[PDB]
Amino acid sequence: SSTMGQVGRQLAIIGDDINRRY
Amino acid sequence: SEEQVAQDTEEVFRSYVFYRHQQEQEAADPEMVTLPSSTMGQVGRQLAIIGDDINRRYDSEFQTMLQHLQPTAENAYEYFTKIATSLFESGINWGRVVALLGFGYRLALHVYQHGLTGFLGQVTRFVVDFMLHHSIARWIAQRGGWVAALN
Ligand SMILES: [Cu+2]
Repeated sequence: SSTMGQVGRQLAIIGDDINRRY
Repeated sequence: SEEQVAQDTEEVFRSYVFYRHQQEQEAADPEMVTLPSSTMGQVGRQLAIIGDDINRRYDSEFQTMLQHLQPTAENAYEYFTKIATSLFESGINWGRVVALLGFGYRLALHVYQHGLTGFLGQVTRFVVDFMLHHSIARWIAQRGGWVAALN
C-alpha cells in the first residue's frame, strides 16, 4: 500500500479473511 | 506459560518458513531449506499450508508491500515493526497471527533476494519479540498454546 500503516491495516483485513475461512 | 509460547514461536516460524518455501518450489533461498516431527513443526506446516493459499490469493498486496523495504535492508526492523503494529492495533485473532507469519516469511525471503544473506534468524527474532511484546504470546497462551492451532 501507499504507507506502512496502510499496509498493516490491509494485513489486518487479510487476517480477518483467514480467520473467517480457516 | 506466556514465555513458553514465545519460545515455541521460534520453531513454529522456522517450520512455517521451510514448508511455505518448499511448496513454493512445487510450481529460491537456500537458507530456507535447512535447520528444522515435533508438535511445533507440525503446527508450522499446517499454518504454511493455509499461508500458501493466502499468498496466492493476495499476491499483489504482498508484492506492493515490499516497496517500503529498502534494497539494502537497512530499515528491516522499522518496516516490520510499523507494519505489524498497524496489523495488530485493531485486535488479535488466529488469522492475523497467520498473516504476521506470512509477512515475516516474505520479508525474510526478499532480504535474501536483495543479496543480504544470513538474515532469516533475525526475522525470526523480529517475529518472536513482536509476539511477546504485543501480547500475542499471552493471547495464544490464553487459547491453550500454539498447539491449539491444530484445530
Ligand atoms: Cu525489492
